[PDB]
Amino acid sequence: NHYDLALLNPSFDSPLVDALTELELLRHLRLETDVHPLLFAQLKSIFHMLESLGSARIEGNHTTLADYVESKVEGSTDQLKEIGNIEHAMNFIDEHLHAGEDITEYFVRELHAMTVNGLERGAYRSHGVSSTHLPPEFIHVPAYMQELVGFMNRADAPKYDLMKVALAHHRFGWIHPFGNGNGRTVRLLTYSLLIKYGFNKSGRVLNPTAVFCNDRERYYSMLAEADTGAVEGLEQWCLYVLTGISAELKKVDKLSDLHFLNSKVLYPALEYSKGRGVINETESKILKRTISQGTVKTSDLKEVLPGLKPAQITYQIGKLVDRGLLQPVEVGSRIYTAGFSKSDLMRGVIHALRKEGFIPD
Amino acid sequence: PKFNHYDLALLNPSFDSPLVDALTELELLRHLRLETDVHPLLFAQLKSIFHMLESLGSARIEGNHTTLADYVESKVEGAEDSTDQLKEIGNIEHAMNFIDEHLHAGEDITEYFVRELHAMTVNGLTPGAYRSHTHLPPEFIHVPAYMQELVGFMNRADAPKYDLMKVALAHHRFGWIHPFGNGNGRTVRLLTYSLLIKYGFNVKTSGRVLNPTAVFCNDRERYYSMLAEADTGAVEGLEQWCLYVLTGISAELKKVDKLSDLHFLNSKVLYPALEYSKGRGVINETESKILKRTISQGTVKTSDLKEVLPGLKPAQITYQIGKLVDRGLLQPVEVGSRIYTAGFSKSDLMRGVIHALRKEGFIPD
Repeated sequence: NHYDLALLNPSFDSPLVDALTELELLRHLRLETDVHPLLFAQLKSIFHMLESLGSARIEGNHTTLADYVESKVEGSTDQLKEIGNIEHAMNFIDEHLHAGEDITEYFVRELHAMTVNGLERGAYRSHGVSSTHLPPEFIHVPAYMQELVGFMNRADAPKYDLMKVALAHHRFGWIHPFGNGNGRTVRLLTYSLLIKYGFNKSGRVLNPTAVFCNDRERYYSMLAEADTGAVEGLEQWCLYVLTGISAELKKVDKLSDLHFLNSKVLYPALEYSKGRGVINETESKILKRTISQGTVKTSDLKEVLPGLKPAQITYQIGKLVDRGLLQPVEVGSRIYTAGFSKSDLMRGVIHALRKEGFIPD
Repeated sequence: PKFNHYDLALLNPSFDSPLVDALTELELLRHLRLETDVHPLLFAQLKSIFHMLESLGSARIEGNHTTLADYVESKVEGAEDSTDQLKEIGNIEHAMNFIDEHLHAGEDITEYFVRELHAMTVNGLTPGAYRSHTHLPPEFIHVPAYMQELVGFMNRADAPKYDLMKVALAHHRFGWIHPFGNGNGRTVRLLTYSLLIKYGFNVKTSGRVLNPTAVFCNDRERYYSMLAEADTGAVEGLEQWCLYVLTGISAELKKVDKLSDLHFLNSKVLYPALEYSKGRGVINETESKILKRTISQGTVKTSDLKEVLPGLKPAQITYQIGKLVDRGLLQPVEVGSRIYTAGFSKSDLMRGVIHALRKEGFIPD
């Protein structure tokens, strides 16, 4: 323990306490949303894709949003699989914590195993360091991992939950537990800690990478100050992380407002899609009704398409479902919602999300 | 008894302290933007009812013996405050409305403001003038410099995290100074209500009542025990006084913020208060239907009950409204307007509201 892993204790006059209470406001926020949960579910799928892209690109991945979206909608390369690996790792974190299970040391192992060989067929490093910090000896690593896992799972006061997310993030990289994939794994572990401590009481997307994708140079420069183990360096790291998380939830919480989502994302997405000839005006009219009402039936469009014969309206619904633009709410249901996550409307949504300032590149 | 000097300053506890817990606990509620369906004009009537309770509570602490039933009977019926005791509660209630009308968030609390709080407190019973003359209060020659120091402390642009601690610190130092001859207890409660308004507890909420006397009125020996612990001036005794005040304020905010829910307020307070007047044969059938609409809608105009009273012409509706305005059950929104609200603070409905408030646990006695 060049430095013992312990909780911090700033004075009330410190800016660290300022950021801690700030981020505790957004955790206890009792404001629910008016967005349909079936539309938010597709928004969460899109932002899982954005995080997987961002995390891999931090490690020098060359794939872009166009190439990844193209490989997902319709239609293999090695740089693509590294990214789908992270996407499977986020669904796993979601399902695992939703099933009621906890962040155990083996769960962190399964987290690392998927990040490197997603959905295929874990152990710590048996070698050593390849800055001004020396990763500990490979025989010390299991002890550090056990010391860290027990640290995050201690029943400390919920006021310490967000300081824990910061301390665990640096301590993980300070240990360097695995051979490769530490950067991708520590970001997935931060995501699970964010979900565990209560940021998803189902109307907010969490983008931890967007905090570190912002500056990158400050990210690693703050890690160096924390490597010392001195109180000043660790406090400066927790301030960088917690304020970065605060600024991120500031942005994503706008998508919780139904007016902001419809007017600045969903409705422009169709206008983009219609401008590009992806949908005609009859398909735009039907899809506009879907975002308004949440869902739609064929028997609902008798008045929104009054010049169309009833058989023509039924043909239009079948065309939309086969293309995935409309998707059924339940297996075998004839009640449909918009298809934003797996259809060509995803490009229009990414376009609106890009212009509204949610997507770097 | 002896006067020991003690420096007025902000505390600085560590993150692991219980005081930081209460400080952040209160900061959740100072910044909770509770969206309400309650009409602001309707809430204005409930505002003065809670002014009634604090004024009676602040007066009863300092020896006033009039009961809640006696005070209600002086407002609804009769007219004014003939007894000097009655005037003691009426002075506070008037000063309560003054702070509401003349002090807003962020605005500065001047030394003349605190002096006017004292002048209204003892008006008709030296007013707005300092002492000319356990813990001994400082000599009267030092009171002016101590009050100028306290006002600059309350008005200093210190970080908004310090606002809630400033409420507790200023409350203790004021009584520790004892700047006036009489009415110091009545005044410091008015100053605490002023500080809560200045530090922005009425901004983001259309309807939130704050009863600071209710913190120090549930107990009393504890209120004085925690003050005597703080008169020492030690850092321990001050943090414990702040801890007692902050938790007590947040605990009262928890009880009172339910009244911002229109369904809870209507079902548990306002609609029962209606049937209480109906049960005593104060209102009749049509009058109850009218007042039911005003409660659900917030206000009412004669054209707003064409389908509530279909057999009546608009001129007959107006006669029915005038009967309710004569008895104070309906009140014009402002002078000379033909829009009305339920008179919960002037009519028989005040009695029903107090009963419902007692049943739901807002009034001790």
